[PDB]
Amino acid sequence: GIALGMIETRGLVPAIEAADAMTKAAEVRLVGRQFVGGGYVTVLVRGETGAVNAAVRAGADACERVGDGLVAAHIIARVHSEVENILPKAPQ
Amino acid sequence: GIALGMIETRGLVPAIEAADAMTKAAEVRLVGRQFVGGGYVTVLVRGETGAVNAAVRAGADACERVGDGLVAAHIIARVHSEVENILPKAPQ
Amino acid sequence: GIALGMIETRGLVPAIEAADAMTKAAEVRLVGRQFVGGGYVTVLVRGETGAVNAAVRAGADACERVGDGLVAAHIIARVHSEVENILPKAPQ
Amino acid sequence: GIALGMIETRGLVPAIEAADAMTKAAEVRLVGRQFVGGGYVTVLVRGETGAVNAAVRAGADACERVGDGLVAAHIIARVHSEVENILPKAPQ
Amino acid sequence: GIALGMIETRGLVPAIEAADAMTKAAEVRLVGRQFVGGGYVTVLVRGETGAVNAAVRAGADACERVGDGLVAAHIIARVHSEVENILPKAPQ
Amino acid sequence: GIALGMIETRGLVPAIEAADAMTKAAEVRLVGRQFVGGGYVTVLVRGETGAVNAAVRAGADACERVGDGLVAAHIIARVHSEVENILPKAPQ
Amino acid sequence: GIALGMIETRGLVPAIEAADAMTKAAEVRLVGRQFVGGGYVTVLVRGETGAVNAAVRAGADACERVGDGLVAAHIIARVHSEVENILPKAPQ
Amino acid sequence: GIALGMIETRGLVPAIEAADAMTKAAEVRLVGRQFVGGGYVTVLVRGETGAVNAAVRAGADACERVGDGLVAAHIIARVHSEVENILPKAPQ
Amino acid sequence: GIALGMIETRGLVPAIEAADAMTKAAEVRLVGRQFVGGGYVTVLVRGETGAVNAAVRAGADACERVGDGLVAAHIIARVHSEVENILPKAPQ
Amino acid sequence: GIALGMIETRGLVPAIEAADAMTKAAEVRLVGRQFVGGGYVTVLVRGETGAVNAAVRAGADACERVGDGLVAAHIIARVHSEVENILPKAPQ
Amino acid sequence: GIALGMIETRGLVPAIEAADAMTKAAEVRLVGRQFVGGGYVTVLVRGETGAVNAAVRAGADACERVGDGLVAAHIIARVHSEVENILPKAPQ
Amino acid sequence: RITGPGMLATGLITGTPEFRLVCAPRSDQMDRVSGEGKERCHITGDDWSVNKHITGTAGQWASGRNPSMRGNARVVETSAFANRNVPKPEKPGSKITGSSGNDTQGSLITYSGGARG
Amino acid sequence: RGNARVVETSAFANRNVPKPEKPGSKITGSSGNDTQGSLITYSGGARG
Amino acid sequence: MKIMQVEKTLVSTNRIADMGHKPLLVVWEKPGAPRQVAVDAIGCIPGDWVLCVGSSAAREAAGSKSYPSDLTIIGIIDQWNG
Repeated sequence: GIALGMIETRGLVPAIEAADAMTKAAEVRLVGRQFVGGGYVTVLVRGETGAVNAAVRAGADACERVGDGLVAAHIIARVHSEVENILPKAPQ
Repeated sequence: GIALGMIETRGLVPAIEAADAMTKAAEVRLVGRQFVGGGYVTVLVRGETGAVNAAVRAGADACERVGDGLVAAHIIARVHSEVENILPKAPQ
Repeated sequence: GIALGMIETRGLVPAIEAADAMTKAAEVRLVGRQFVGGGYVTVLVRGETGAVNAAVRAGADACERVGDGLVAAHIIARVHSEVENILPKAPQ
Repeated sequence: GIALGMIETRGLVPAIEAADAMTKAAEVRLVGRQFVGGGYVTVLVRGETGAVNAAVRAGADACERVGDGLVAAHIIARVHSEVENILPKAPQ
Repeated sequence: GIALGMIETRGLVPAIEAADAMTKAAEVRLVGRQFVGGGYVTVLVRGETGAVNAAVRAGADACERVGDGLVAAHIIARVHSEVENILPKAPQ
Repeated sequence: GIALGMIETRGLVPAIEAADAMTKAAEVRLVGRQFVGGGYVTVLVRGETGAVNAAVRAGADACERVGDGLVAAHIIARVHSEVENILPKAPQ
Repeated sequence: GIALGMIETRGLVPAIEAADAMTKAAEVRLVGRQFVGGGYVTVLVRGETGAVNAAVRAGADACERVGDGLVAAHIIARVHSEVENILPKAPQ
Repeated sequence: GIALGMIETRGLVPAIEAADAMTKAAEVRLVGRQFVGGGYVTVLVRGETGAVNAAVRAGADACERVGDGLVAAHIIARVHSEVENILPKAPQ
Repeated sequence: GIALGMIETRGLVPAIEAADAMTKAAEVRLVGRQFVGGGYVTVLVRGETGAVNAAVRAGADACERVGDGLVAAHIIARVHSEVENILPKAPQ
Repeated sequence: GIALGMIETRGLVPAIEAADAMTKAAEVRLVGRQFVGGGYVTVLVRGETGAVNAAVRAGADACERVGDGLVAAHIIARVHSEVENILPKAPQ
Repeated sequence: GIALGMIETRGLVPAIEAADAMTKAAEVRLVGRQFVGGGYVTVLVRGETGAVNAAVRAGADACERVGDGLVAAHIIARVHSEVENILPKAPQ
Repeated sequence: RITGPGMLATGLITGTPEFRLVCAPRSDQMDRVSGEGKERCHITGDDWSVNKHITGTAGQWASGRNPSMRGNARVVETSAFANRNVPKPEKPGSKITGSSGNDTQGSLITYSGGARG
Repeated sequence: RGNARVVETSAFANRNVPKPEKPGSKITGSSGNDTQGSLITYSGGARG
Repeated sequence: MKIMQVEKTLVSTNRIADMGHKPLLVVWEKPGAPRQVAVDAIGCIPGDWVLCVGSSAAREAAGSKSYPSDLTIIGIIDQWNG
């Protein structure tokens, strides 16, 4: 799926909750979890647009109070082709 | 046991305490310790839900006053398969 | 085009937004994303100066309210060769 | 597709209107009509997430004014496999 | 014909009156009477669109004051194929 | 596990949301959905105690504002052998 | 059939919505769309009387709240041979 | 039939109604429909003076409340030879 | 995808901005621009329903303040086959 | 050039003033003058991004007091490739 | 004579008056009359600069109260070559 | 705070160890996007809607990219609809007698010269 | 005897259920467009 | 009411004002039958099988309680072959 939803959290516990929520809520694939540094962790899902929207809403709600919480929830429905190179393609 | 239990602490000493506490308290298996960055360390246990719940309470109260303390104590009872790709399988 | 537009954000979600915005906004090529530590993430685009200006304004505007936001938006219209060594050449 | 859309109505006329509307609006397949008792009729559709969204919205707009109306419009985008046993596969 | 007309009434007496009126007004086939639950009874007829329209309007006017009355009178000139599966084919 | 969790909702839509939520949340099995009459639908899950608590809580939180809502969310940890005769074994 | 159904709307979005509703609602064929000037766009359907009536009602509801709206919805059951010269035969 | 009758309307739906009425009312030939611009559509019929009179009158009444309505209904019994070059000789 | 989204604006500048936005925001294809008459221009995109929705909301927002702005924004998830004849296939 | 600058005016005289001003101001190619309908005229220029910016400013400043004035002045630095089809290549 | 004089009027009568006036006043050539749409007609004269000034003034004065009046009377002493593509060469 | 699945549903669960119009009024609402993009109805569940936390795609994201200036130009509509209320000359009456089908209560029909017909 | 929450669900109970505003027809043409009769609806909830 | 077929239009330029602008049609029950004239309130083409109302009702259908009509066409039958 083309769409990208991203949740950023302060800490990994919030990110895992968000991811679980996202993944459970809709048909999205977690394509990356990234430790940015400074304790920001970003979890990223790709799916069709409606799925991504539902997933991000869900994850955000979930992680808002887990740990230190949510920094950002963002959805980009079609990302520019170039932006794809900087985007993770498989979770590690 | 497919539940997850997670504790995030500021610093490693509080986390090792948490892991020790958790494992001692209940029938949980430690699956990881991760350095998130910024000083966040997440220790993660897996087990059945009643066990995980006991273990997370234990870990939290154990590490709360050790060091810089607890950031998050969280339990996810059924973890989605997608999320399992971002979770450490075995410790070390 | 050899101008450089760079945007620094606190966290990776704002940076992906900035990159997308810049690449969508004008004729610039994304050249890299770098994690600097402490949560600073820098995204860089290259292009003609006008293009870079447009792209960078757009990107700054996009990331400012996303996440922890923008730390910096800068344009260097001709980049010295020695500087090019420390510059990422193709995205990730 | 596996997303499920459900419209619940008071009475069968409103529900048939809902089903017709939902099926016409999007590529969704009607999977069931159930008489809950007390006059509630639930009509259920399966399709891809966006299709389901469109269909449900349409169906609700259609049935609100027919008869005694709509009690609920809901989309479960990824539906757990356990629930599939309670859900009706092909309509009667 | 393939149009569908439906009358849902509160109680069976109003519905039998409606069915009679409908079938009398125009050349329509009563394909079903359903007891929805809670007292809703739905009487459904098929025929050409004009026939169905005449029938439904006539039936509606008939049953409004019989019993607890009309809940709904609806006409659908083209029925999606999917909906046909939830509609009665003959009155049982 | 033999723990039983039951959620009663007015209408099927809330019940299906509840079932989904419960099943997604914890390791419980949906063993039944019953149409009580009067618009009440009961969704029943069996599992281990902790799992059932988690699941029921999740389910309630899910169906409360969906449709006509939740009438009852209940957990019984061990059910008597005699009450097992009245409990649905499979979700059929 | 020789009935004609006509909807005039202010702008083309309302008109496309009207045609869609019309055509989906009944067995009517869209024989044309016309730009009249001033932004009046007329969509013309043809079919038998019941069909046309149904379609025109449906179209009108659909297009009313879209854009700048509905200007006129009209049914002419039998169309004079002379009028047919000025009426479109195929959408084009 | 050398007389002229013209009805002008704001929109094409009122014009088709007018034409239909005219041609139905009397033995007149529709010789044109003209889109003046701005939303003005003129429909012109030619026949004997009584016929044209009848036609225009029926037409004006018919189109008056359709759509945005009648702008003008005019009968010209003897049309000057010069005026004939500007008048449509057959519909298009 | 086979959904349709449309933006109608007053003037071309607003519409071009809208089209650009729509195509950049999501996975949609511009299939047409039409000058309706009276300064209304409609820009039409096709794609998956969610994508189309996203795109349309984005176009709406972008174009609302450009020029004389937006008249309509609409999405149709499944288009009847007849309506497709009046709908432009590829941009001209 | 990649960039697009579009000025929309009410009347052609303001548009010609704008084109002249745009074309004189910077190196931009006039690619179309469009009579949209309703008195709206859009004059579109293509060039490098800095040039288009200058050109639009100049054109707007010029046309503002001439005639009925400026409706919109818009700059689009890289237009999505899809939008390129609805855009003129040489003025006609 | 490359200078351009342009008069825009609401309606053609004022414009013909303007043209006549202009051409009688000065040695200017009428190169075009254009219907912009929405009732605007632009009459365009080319000539040497003083001639064009005299002519435009005469034309404006003449057409100011004829019909619905003047919109613009404008003079451009040298038009850019690019603009000349959009300007009519001979009156026709 | 042990967050998790057991912090959910407070006050709605029993048997525990411790215990022992969907669609908004039409007249009021005019949807931003109509059709299948409408938001009048409250569709609960995992729908495609985006909340306050979520950022991206539409609001400033589309409205910022391209620079624009609008102008307050003179807007005068010339159309059949705009001219619906154009001032009109006094309506013609008929003084004719004899059977003329002289309806005076209907629409205005005019004859050469502007005469009521 | 206990005290129990009764929310009778029935056609009779729902007789007064709050409803959306009823459809009206702006259609013209002879279509038997009666307005004084019982509500009949067509697809989409349009008055018919 | 009666079922009759419109044969043709009828023009009477010297009709009473009360008749209004309403169109008048020559209707017969069958071809070669007595021909009657009806105010057309539906818009009916020649060859149409139509429904014609009787006298007090005709006036009201034709447009007023005080309209001069004794026969008005009130509907066109969708399918009839006489």
